Amino acid sequence: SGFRKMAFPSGKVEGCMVQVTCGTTTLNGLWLDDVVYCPRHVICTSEDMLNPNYEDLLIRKSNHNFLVQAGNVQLRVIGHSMQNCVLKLKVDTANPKTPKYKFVRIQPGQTFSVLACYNGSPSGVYQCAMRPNFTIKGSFLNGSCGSVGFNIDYDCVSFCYMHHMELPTGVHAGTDLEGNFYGPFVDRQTAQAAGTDTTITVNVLAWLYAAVINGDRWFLNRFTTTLNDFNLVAMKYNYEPLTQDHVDILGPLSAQTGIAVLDMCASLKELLQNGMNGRTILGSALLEDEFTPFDVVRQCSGVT
Amino acid sequence: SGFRKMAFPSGKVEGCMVQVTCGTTTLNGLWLDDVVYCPRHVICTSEDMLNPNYEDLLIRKSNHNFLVQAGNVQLRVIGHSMQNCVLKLKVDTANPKTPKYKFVRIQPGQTFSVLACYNGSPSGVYQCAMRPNFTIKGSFLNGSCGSVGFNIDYDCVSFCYMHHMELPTGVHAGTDLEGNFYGPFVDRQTAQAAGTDTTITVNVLAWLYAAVINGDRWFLNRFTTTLNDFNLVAMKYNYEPLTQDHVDILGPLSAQTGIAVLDMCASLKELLQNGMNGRTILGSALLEDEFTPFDVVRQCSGVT
Ligand SMILES: CN(Cc1ccc(Cl)c(Cl)c1)c1ccc(S(N)(=O)=O)cn1
Ligand SMILES: CN(Cc1ccc(Cl)c(Cl)c1)c1ccc(S(N)(=O)=O)cn1
Repeated sequence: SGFRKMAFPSGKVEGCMVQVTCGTTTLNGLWLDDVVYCPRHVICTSEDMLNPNYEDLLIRKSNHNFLVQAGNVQLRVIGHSMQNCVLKLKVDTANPKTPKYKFVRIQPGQTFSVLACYNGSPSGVYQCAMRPNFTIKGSFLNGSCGSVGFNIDYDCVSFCYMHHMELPTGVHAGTDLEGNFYGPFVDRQTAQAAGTDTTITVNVLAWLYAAVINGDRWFLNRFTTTLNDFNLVAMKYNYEPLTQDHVDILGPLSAQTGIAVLDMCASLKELLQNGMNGRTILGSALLEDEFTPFDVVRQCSGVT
Repeated sequence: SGFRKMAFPSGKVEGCMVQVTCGTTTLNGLWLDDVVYCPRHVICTSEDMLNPNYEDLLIRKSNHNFLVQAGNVQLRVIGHSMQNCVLKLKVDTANPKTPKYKFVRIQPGQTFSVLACYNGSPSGVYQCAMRPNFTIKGSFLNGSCGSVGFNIDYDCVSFCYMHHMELPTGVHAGTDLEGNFYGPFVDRQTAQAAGTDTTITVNVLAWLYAAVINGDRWFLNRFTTTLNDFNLVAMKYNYEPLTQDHVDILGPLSAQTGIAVLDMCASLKELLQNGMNGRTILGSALLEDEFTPFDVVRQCSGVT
């Protein structure tokens, strides 16, 4: 028992992290097979980042201008291409540590692990969620660009995020591994305000189920509600609307705890309306929304 | 910027995790060089765990009774010995993935990463603290015993914890890699109540410094205090007494933010007395105590 914000074991991804330098910009790349994926802004200088013309900047760059270092061994770059906001550097050596992998684009409210890296070297691993406004709340210093987000299903790493920037507001934006930004963000040093950071209702409900399953029961009440009634309260509190699809996804946890999803919604409704009154749930004084229903089942069932 | 509860990258430790089976008990072992370390309770059956005589139980066990599996390959056990509460299984093969490593016994308030494992296979990684009552608040299901806690300094893994049990109260107890329990706990299914789970003051202060450094400034006040005055309030709130050693340890963060340690203590004092008033610090509604001053500097400086 006990419930922790758990990341995937990072080893399979550690074995893919390299350093990419172009001129005076160093950041991280992802080495899978004979391709290194990195943010295209690696080609950008100081004055370039205000309104960079990536096509024009890239013309001035040859394969030999991209310095790719794996540990303390240099990889030979035999090709480069820009796909959306990422560069693909073809190297002459397949990464011998390439895991089974996929590139997935995740939906807002889905969670993933980040392996924060500097100079192609891992600093730490943490779990976060794609926010409903398509930001993530990360831990990224200068040099962390090209750090990746991922999920693992047994031995298959699904890469879903590559870090590109911290926005003016101290929140983070990046791309899938096809180089498409999540949300409306662009790889340019400009005004980029995020939308409302709404709470991922279905995740809160999952986490309340985790709380029940690990003994924190105090917030269970005598009430029920309907989706429509609950959603009136969700709206008021900047919670994502709950859909029948979310109810279906919570079916497993509903079954286990024998608590109907709508009864848990009524518990969440009272918590929203009444607050915690100085009490805690799974060591938190706020309602946690970076566990998916799948995460709660995975952690409660001990999948490896 | 941004501040996350970050674990060490787990790869170096993933490469050390094996499965140990004795009779009908399966749990995890740590394979370093030609030794596998695992909880001694691996030899215990259903009725054994109420008051096991480990010396007597171990007499009935031979090397061939300890089944050690690394991935899906069996290791040959050429010796076994009990050291305190761990078994050391000598195998005929050095772990080719053995990292540089040390065994350290940590002090309460020190943090470490856990790699939660089942059947010698990694499920997830998370950061926790040795509590002042020598428990940890983990995420451990049946089969997770022998999962380890560790810190990394560059390429050296310092192993500090091996999981042995969840106590009646839903909190966790284990040993250093010499097999000595943290705190008064024993590897026996008996009444084992934990002491007061006090808050790690020096860690809270570190985390308030992290908050300032990443822009959450609202709790900074016009006041100062003394260690003695602060400690009167700490006592009242089940916070660990703050010592001059803790002040010295916070010197780096004091310097950076230009906020004196005693001024930050006065901020913490008001937060204790007044509460958060529904506000948050680094996305938390309670004062976080599982970051050490060293952790805050490491994360804020991007050590790999
Ligand atoms: C935190 N960070 C790096 C940084 C900033 C200031 C200093 Cl003093 C240092 Cl050492 C490093 C950035 C960099 C660009 C942007 S942006 N896209 O809004 O211009 C935001 N954040
Ligand atoms: C949570 N856990 C395993 C468990 C418990 C009950 C069930 Cl239903 C299942 Cl599936 C698994 C244990 C096991 C022993 C103890 S102790 N040392 O206090 O007796 C505490 N917790």
